[PDB]
Amino acid sequence: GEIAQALKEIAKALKEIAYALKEIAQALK
Amino acid sequence: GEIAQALKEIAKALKEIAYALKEIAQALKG
Amino acid sequence: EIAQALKEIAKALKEIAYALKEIAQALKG
Amino acid sequence: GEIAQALKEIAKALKEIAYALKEIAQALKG
Amino acid sequence: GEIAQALKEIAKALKEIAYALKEIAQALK
Repeated sequence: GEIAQALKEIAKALKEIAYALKEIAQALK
Repeated sequence: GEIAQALKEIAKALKEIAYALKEIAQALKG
Repeated sequence: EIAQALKEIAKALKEIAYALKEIAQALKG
Repeated sequence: GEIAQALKEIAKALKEIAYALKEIAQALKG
Repeated sequence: GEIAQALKEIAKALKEIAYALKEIAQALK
């Protein structure tokens, strides 16, 4: 239902956050 | 209901955090 | 308890999103 | 100026993250 | 289960954001 849908969007968001942070780490290194 | 709504707003917040962090990465790379 | 917790976490994350947008602006710049 | 702003916003962000994490810890213990 | 999992990954994400921002502050100083 609506909880499962919410959690799918949270998973998507978190994948992009992980990627963004990898690029920030690279820049700083 | 309340849990579904809370989690939808958390998803929205996290998408804006993803965007913010992509702009920070770009800024730091020049 | 979990409904309340999740509402506070949503609020917190909206403030964090705003803070990070201002940090991005400063760093651009 | 830009460096002062960056540092002020980083301090704010870190305080909100500390609070967020306290709520997550409590939720998971609940 | 799925809400607990989501919250664990959000906690991880936020710890990495905190670390990234501390390194940015240090760089700027």
